[PDB]
Amino acid sequence: LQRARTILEFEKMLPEWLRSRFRMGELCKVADEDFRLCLRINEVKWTEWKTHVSFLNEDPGPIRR
Amino acid sequence: KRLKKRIFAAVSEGCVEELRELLQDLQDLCRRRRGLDVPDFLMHKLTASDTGKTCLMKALLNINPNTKEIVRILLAFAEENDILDRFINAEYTEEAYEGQTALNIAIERRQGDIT
Repeated sequence: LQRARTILEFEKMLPEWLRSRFRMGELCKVADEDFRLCLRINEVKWTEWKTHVSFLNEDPGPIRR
Repeated sequence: KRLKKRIFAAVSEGCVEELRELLQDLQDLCRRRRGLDVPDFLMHKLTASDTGKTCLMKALLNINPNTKEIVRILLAFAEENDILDRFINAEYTEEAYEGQTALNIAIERRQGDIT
């Protein structure tokens, strides 16, 4: 918490155009039209094996090419 | 006539009646073009060029409770033109994660039935 109190203070006292992008920007959600709402990436591990129904891409790990 | 876009979207959604019409039309134009490439033309319509994925690799990534029927129809068509050994033993060649054949998807998707 105590280093969380400083990061939101330095980011508030940084009046640039905020070039530092922390996030995947404008990556697609599941819709025919709604391509918005910039995103984040994390990882999962071993248990609870199941067939995977909902997915976004045809199994790459990074961006394709 | 974007026959490749119709057959990819037919096997993705899970409709089996849409496939057999695309399966009939692709056999029909195969009868129209029989000059020197009866095996090579039928492969190039089922398989893309960038990834190298067939219509069977796309069949097994997306799973849906029609997928046992959607393979049995689609293997018998590659058997009908005697191309199933080139078809089933086709390898992903996008050279980033190449080599993943049609069998390698099947064990990973834990479909012990159709394997």
